[PDB]
Amino acid sequence: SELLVNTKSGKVMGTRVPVLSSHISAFLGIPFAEPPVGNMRFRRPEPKKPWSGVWNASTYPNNCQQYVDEQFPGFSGSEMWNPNREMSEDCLYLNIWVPSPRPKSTTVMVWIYGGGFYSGSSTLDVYNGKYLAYTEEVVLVSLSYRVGAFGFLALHGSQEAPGNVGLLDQRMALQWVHDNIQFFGGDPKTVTIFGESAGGASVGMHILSPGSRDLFRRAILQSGSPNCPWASVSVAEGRRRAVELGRNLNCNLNSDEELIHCLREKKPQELIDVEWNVLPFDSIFRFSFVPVIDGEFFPTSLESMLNSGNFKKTQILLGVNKDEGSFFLLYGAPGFSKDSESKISREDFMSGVKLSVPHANDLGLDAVTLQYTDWMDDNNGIKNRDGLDDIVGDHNVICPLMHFVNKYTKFGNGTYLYFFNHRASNLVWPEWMGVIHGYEIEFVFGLPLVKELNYTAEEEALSRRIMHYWATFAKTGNPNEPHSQESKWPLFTTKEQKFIDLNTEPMKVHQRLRVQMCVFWNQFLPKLLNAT
Amino acid sequence: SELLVNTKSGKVMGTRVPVLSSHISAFLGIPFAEPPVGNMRFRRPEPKKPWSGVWNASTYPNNCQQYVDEQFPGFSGSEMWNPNREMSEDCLYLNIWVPSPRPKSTTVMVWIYGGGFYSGSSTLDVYNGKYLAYTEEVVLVSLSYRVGAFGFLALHGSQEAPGNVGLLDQRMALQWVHDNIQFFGGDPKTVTIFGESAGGASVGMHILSPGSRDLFRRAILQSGSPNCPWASVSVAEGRRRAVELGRNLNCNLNSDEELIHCLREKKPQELIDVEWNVLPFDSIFRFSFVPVIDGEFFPTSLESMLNSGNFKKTQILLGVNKDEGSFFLLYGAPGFSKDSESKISREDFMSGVKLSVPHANDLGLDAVTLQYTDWMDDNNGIKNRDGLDDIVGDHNVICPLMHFVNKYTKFGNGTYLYFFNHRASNLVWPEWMGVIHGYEIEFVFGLPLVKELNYTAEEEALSRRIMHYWATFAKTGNPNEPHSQESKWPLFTTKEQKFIDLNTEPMKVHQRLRVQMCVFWNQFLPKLLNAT
Ligand SMILES: c1ccc2c(NCCCCCCCCSc3c4c(nc5ccccc35)CCCC4)c3c(nc2c1)CCCC3
Ligand SMILES: c1ccc2c(NCCCCCCCCSc3c4c(nc5ccccc35)CCCC4)c3c(nc2c1)CCCC3
Ligand SMILES: *[C@@H]1O[C@H](CO)[C@@H](O[C@@H]2O[C@H](CO)[C@@H](O)[C@H](O)[C@H]2NC(C)=O)[C@H](O)[C@H]1NC(C)=O
Ligand SMILES: *[C@@H]1O[C@H](CO)[C@@H](O)[C@H](O)[C@H]1NC(C)=O
Ligand SMILES: *[C@@H]1O[C@H](CO)[C@@H](O)[C@H](O)[C@H]1NC(C)=O
Ligand SMILES: *[C@H]1O[C@H](CO)[C@@H](O)[C@H](O)[C@H]1NC(C)=O
Ligand SMILES: *[C@H]1O[C@H](CO)[C@@H](O)[C@H](O)[C@H]1NC(C)=O
Repeated sequence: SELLVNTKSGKVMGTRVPVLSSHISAFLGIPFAEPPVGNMRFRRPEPKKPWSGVWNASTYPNNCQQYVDEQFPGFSGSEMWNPNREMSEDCLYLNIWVPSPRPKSTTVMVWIYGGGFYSGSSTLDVYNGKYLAYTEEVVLVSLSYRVGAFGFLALHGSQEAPGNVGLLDQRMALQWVHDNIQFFGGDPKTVTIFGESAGGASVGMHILSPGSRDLFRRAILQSGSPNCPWASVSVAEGRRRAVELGRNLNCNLNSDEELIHCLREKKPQELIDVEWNVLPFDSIFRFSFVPVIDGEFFPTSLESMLNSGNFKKTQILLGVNKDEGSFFLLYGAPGFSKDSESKISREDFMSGVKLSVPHANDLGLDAVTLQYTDWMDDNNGIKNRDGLDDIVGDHNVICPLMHFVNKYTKFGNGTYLYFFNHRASNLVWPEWMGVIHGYEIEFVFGLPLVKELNYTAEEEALSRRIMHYWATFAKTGNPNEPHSQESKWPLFTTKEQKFIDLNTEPMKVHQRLRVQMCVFWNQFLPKLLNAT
Repeated sequence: SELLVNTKSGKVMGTRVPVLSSHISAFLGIPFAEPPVGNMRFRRPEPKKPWSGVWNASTYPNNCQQYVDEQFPGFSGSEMWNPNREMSEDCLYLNIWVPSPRPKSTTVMVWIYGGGFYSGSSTLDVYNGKYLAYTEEVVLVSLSYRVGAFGFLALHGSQEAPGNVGLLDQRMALQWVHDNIQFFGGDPKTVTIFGESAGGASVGMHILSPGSRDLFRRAILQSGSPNCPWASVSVAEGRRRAVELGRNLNCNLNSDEELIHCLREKKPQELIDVEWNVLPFDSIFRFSFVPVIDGEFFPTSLESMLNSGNFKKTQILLGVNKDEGSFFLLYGAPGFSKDSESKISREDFMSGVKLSVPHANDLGLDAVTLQYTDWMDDNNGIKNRDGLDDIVGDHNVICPLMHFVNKYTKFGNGTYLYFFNHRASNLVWPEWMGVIHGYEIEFVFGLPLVKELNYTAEEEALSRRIMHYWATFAKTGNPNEPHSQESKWPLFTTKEQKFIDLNTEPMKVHQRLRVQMCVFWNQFLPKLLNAT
C-alpha cells in the first residue's frame, strides 16, 4: 500500500488527504524520540525504541507544553499561533507529506516552527505542508521540539538539565529524516531545513553546531538568525534563570540535583505559570528559556564562530519582513492597542525605547532615541509609532540577520536575500502593524491557493512564486529556474549585497538592506555600550 | 564746517567722500585709546589722552599686527581679508561715516570685524561703511581691537597680561561712541553693535559681560556666537599657551613677570611667527589666542550665564551662512584644493573628521562619522566632501549659534533669525565651497549697489533689502517696516522657532534650523564625551 511505509524504527500507516482537487499521503505523528517524561524531563532526548506492528500515523500528535496566548480570545490573528491539539510532554513527533504516487528520490524540506523558544506547534493550519508538498513535488517534513523550561532550562555542568535539549530534539528529528526519509521517496542527501523566527534562529544554530552540520544539505532562514539578541544566553544567565525559576516554585536550592528534582515533580502548568518571572529586565522581545552558549552544542561564542568561518558552508536563502517589531509592541509596550491606530506620545516612545533595548544605559537609550527621532516633527504620533516599530524590528530581527548574512557570505557557497513587504488583503490585524512578523509563512505554505481563504489572484500568484523559489532552491541551491524567462533573483555578494523585494509587484533588486540603521545596531551601539 | 567736529577728546577733521553719485562725511582713524606699545603690550587699554588742535581724520589708520594669508598670492578671494594698510601695534582707532547733511540724532551701527581673534582690519574694502551709512541714513562706526597674542595672551592673576584686553579694546571704543557719537549726529541711546564670525562672537560676549551691557542698545550676530568652541578657553589653557609661546621664543619661564618681560622685548613678527605652535591639537577652526573665561569679563561659565539669564536683555538679529565650514577645510584638511572639485576619499573624510573634532575620543569620532555618512553610498566623493563641510559648519558655527539663540530667546525681548544661502554670481572661489563664511558681509555693506563690482540686479535688490532689514532693526528692534506690504520677517520664538532664508528668491519661512544635526552637537555628543 502507498500509505504503508517500513522504516528502520518500524512500520507506519499514513492517510490519503485531499489537496487542491487532488490527493497525497500524510504520515502524521511519527515518533522520533522516547517521551521526555518523568525523570527524562530536561534531559537530552533518547532515540525512539523501534516498535513492532504498524504505527497509526493518520492524525496529528500532541503539541508540547507551552504558554497559551489569551490576549484576544477567539481572534483568529492570535489563535492561529496557539496549540490546536492537546498539550503534553509526550510531544516529540514529526509529520510527513508525500506526493502521490510516492516519489523515488526527491527533494526534502524540513520545517522548524518558531515561537520564541517558549511556544510553537508543528500542527498549525498555517504549517499544513500538503500544498507545498503537492505543488512543488517535495517530501515536506515538519518536526517538533520541547520549548520553555522543558526544552531549555540550563544548569551547565549537570547531565540532568544540561540545556539546549530542545535543539537536540530538532537534531534527532533531522537524524531520523537522514536515516529514514529514503523510504518515503525522499533524498536524504538533498534535505533543506527551514524555519521562521526562533525556527530561523534554530536553522542558523544547526549551521553553526558541528554536531548538526552533516544532517542537512542547505538552509532557509525566515525572520531569524542564530545571533539574534533574544536567541541565546550565557551559561551563567541560564543558571541564574533556572535557580530563579526554582525560587518561584519554592524549591530547595542547595544543589542542582535538589533544584532539578523539585522542578521534575511540578506539573507542566506550574512551570508555565511562573516562566516569565525570571527575565532579568523589564523588556519586550526577550524570552526566558532559550539556547545557551555551552561550549558543546556551540563550541565557542557565536561571533567568534562566524568570524573564523567555523560553520557549515553551503547555500542559504533568508530574509525579513517589513514590520517585524509591531506584534511585540502591541503585546508589551504602553500606548499600543489592537483596535486603535496606536499613535504614540513622546513619553510612550521613550518608554518603548527602554523596553526595546533593556540592556542599555542612558547614553545608549539616548543614542537609539536620537537615531529614530525626526526632530523637525518629534510629537507626530504616527512617526513615533512607526519609529518604535522599526527600533524593535531592526534591533531584534533585521540587523542581526544582516550581520549574519554578511559574515556567512564570506565563507558560504551562495546567498539569496529577500525583503517581504506585502500586506495580505485578508489580514485581520490593524493597519498600523503593517507586514507582520510571521505573516510571510502563509505564502510560503501556499494558503493563498485555497479559494475559501479568499486572498487575491495576485496573492495566489505571489505564493506560487515564493513556493517555487523555496523548492527550487531546496532542490538546486538556486531559487531561479534554469534558462527561465522570469526576472532573476540575484546572488547576494559581500561586494554588491543585492536582495529582492517579495510582493505582488514586478521584482525589484536593491542593495545594502537597512544598512544605515544596521551600522548603528551592529557597529556603533555595541561599541558605545562597551566603552560606557 | 560739516567736516569739523568737536568731541570730548578734542577736535577732528573728516573728509568728504563720494558714494553712489553723492557724498558723505568720513572721519577715519580717530584714536580711542593710548597706543598699546612698549610696556603697555598685553595690558588693558588706557583711554586716549585728549589732544589740543585738530586731529586729521582723513585717512585710514594702521591695522593691528597680525598673521598675513599668503596661501593664494594675488587671489582676490583671500587678499580681500588681509590688512590693506601698514601694520602696527599703534592700531586702536575707529572710523565714522556720517550722512550729509549731518544728522541731529540718528541710529548708530558699530561694526566689529572677525578674523578668528588672530586677524582682522576695520579698513577692508568689504567693510566700507559709506554705502550703508548713505543708503540707510545711519551713523556707521567700525572699531578695531588687538588680535593674536597682542590682544589675547592670558596669564590669569597678573595685571600685566590679564587676557581679554582685545575685548576691552572693543569696549573702550564703545565707551567712546557712547560718550561722543552725539557730536556726529548719532543717538547714543540707539547704538547697535554688529559683527561677523569672531566679531559676532564678540557681540555676544558684550551681551554677556556686565561691564559692556550698558554701552549699546541692541545687537546683530553674523555667523558667530559667544559659545562657539573656538571663541574661548579656560584660564588654565590660556596660561599653558602663553607659557608655550614663551617656550617657542626661548623665554625665561620662571615667573609671569619673567615671561611677560621677555615677550615684550620681541618684535611683533617674532610672536606671529610662532603663534600657531601653541595649539594643543592637530585641528582646524581653532585659534591660539582667544578670549578667556576669567571670572571678570565673564563672571561665570558662558553656559551657566546663558542658563540663568545673566546677560543683557534686548532684541537681537542673527544668522548663519549655508556653507560656513568650507574655507577652513580648503586651508587645513587633506584632499581639499582651490582649483579642483575636491571630491574626498573615505580616508580623507576620516582624516577631516579627526581635525574637525580635535577634542574627541574614538567613540566620539565614530558618532560624528556615523551621523554624516550615507552608508548606501559611502565612497561618493561629493557626499564625503559636502559631509565634511557640514560637520565643520555645524560644529563650529551653526549649532553653537542655535544653542545661543534658543537660550537667549527665553529671556530676550525679540529674536530675528536668518539663513543666508545665496551664492554670489561674481564669486571667485570654487563652486564646491558654496555660500562661504563671510560672504554675506558684502551684501550687508551694500557692495552689490556698485555697478563696477558687477553683481546682478537681483543681488543689488537683495543687498538693499538686507541693508534695510539691518538698519530698520537697529533703529526699532524690528527689521520689518511698520505697515509694509512686503513679506514679514517673523519673530523667532522658543515655541515656533521660525527663521527666514536670505536670497534672491521670494522670502520663505522655515522652522527649527538644522535641528536634527544640532541636537547631535548640542545634546548627544557632549553627553557621550562626558560619559566616555
Ligand atoms: C511566529 C510564532 C508566533 C507568532 C505569534 N505568537 C504570539 C506571540 C506573542 C508575543 C508577546 C509575548 C506574549 C507572552 S508574555 C508572557 C507573560 C507571562 N508568561 C509567559 C510565559 C511564556 C511566554 C510569554 C509569557 C505571564 C506574565 C504576563 C506576560 C504572533 C505573531 N507571529 C508569530 C510568529 C504575530 C502577532 C500575533 C502573535
Ligand atoms: C571673516 C574673517 C576672515 C575670513 C577669511 N580669512 C582667512 C582665513 C584663513 C583660515 C585658515 C587658517 C589660516 C592660518 S593657519 C596659521 C599657520 C601658521 N601661523 C598662523 C598664525 C596665525 C593664524 C593662523 C596661522 C604657521 C603654521 C602654518 C599655519 C577667509 C574667509 N572668510 C573670512 C571671514 C573665506 C575664505 C577665505 C579666507
Ligand atoms: C519687550 O518688552 C516690552 C516691555 O518691556 C513688551 O511689551 C509689554 O508687553 C506686556 C505683555 O505683553 C504688556 O502688558 C505691556 O503693556 C507691554 N509694554 C509695552 C511698553 O509695550 C514686549 O512684549 C516685549 N517683546 C518681546 C518680544 O518680548
Ligand atoms: C488510528 O488508526 C485507526 C485505524 O487503525 C483509526 O481509528 C484512526 O485513523 C486513528 N485513531 C483515531 C484517533 O481515530
Ligand atoms: C592729513 O591731513 C592733511 C591736511 O591737513 C592732508 O595732507 C591729508 O588729508 C592727511 N595727510 C596725508 C596722509 O596726506
Ligand atoms: C472570506 O469569505 C467571506 C467573504 O467573501 C468571509 O465572510 C469569510 O470570513 C472569509 N473567509 C475566511 C477564511 O475567513
Ligand atoms: C566685472 O567687469 C568685467 C566683466 O564685465 C571683469 O573683467 C571685471 O574683472 C569685473 N569687475 C571686478 C570688480 O572684478
